[PDB]
Amino acid sequence: MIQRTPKIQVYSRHPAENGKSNFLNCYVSGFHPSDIEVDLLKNGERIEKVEHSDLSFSKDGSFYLLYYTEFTPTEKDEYACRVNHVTLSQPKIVKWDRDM
Repeated sequence: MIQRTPKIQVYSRHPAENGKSNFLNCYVSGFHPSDIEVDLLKNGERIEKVEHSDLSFSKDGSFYLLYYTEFTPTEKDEYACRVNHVTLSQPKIVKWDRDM
């Protein structure tokens, strides 16, 4: 058996073909086993509508998840990515740096 805790990166992107749209991204990478729970949060609350959830694996069996959806941030609102995995004794909350 092997277990590997995920790396978590939270950031925003605009698609080059539709610059006016902004996306909140949580990239959860290099994890094993594949069982996982991933949520985007707005002001501490789970975002129910996340339109894109792209999973893949590498040659050694590690998993990669890109979880993202369109959003319109404002200064007042805080966003985060919350991950639960067997390697974590408590849920991991990674806050979105509004400059990222």
